[PDB]
Amino acid sequence: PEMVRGQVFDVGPRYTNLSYIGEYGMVCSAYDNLNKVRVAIKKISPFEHQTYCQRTLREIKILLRFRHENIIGINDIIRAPTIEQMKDVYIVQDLMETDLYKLLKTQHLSNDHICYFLYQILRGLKYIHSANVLHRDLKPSNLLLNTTCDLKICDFGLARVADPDHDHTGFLTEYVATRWYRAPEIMLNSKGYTKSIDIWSVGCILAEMLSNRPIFPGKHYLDQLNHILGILGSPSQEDLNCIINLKARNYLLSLPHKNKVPWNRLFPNADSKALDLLDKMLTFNPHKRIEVEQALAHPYLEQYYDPSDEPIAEAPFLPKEKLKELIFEETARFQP
Ligand SMILES: N=[N+]=NC[C@H]1O[C@@H](n2c(SCC(=O)O)nc3c(N)ncnc32)[C@H](O)[C@@H]1O
Repeated sequence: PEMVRGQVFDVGPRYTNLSYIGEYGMVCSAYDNLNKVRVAIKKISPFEHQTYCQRTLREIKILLRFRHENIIGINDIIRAPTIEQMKDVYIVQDLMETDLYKLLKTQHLSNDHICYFLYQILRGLKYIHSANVLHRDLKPSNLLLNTTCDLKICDFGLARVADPDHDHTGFLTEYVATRWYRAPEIMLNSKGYTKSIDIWSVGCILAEMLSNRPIFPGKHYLDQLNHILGILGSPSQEDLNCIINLKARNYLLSLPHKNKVPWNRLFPNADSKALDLLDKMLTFNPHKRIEVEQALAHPYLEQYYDPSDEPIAEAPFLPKEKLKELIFEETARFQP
């Protein structure tokens, strides 16, 4: 068995000549002796913590059912032949050169690249929502790119089925997804069970593609909202009246009036069409926030918009021991 930086990689014999990439998991590249190409392989060791088992089952179940050019596929899954012997799971994927988080650390994107990246994000997200699934953790590091700038959404560990009938909750309720990309209703009255929470994160991603800096880099839970309101300004009477929870409404009413900051003042080099779509994704009221199919038809994406080339899903959509059993069952098709 080949090893890489301490831990081992029981991926032989089909996958050889491993190389570290990054890091209860770990990712390396490997040579696929069957297909004669180098691939990506991530090792997952989740079975002692149930929250890890949850993320693993969600990711595997969803990605095995999804097939889309802008969503990372699972080509293979390696694991022990029995439940007792299964400690680790290996997910094999197409090899990508980088991700958008790493690329934004050092590279200035041209408007052509920004436009092409955004189109691909929304084309993939269109498929996800057509399956009645919410990603719930979209961010630059979950967008993979290869050497010809093909983009694929990855990491579905927090994804769930949309449930807008049960989205309402109290003020300041606990949340899991990545802070800088959370919509304002998360901190006020929403469990994040509707499609609008993904669109907000994509808006945050567009803004970050425009300046190589996160637009709302909150340092803690409620600080996230202060950042969002410092740029969007105070919510209108109509948006406030849609918030019936008294604690959340009275918090917003307790704030001093704040003016909206113009997008063209924040991003003076940006294309005006990109800023118009930005505004519609980063809308405060989630019922007014643009949807993914509307975003694809925005003039900014006119060079690429082709609804017959933007396919949708055919088939839309517990303790540690059952989850490990279900992961074993879900991966049996690649045995062996
Ligand atoms: N895990 N982790 N972090 C370590 C590193 O993995 C990198 N990476 C992932 S990570 C997918 C996921 O997050 O599920 N997939 C791939 C892939 N197909 N090809 C190349 N690189 C990948 C990601 O760029 C980060 O640098």
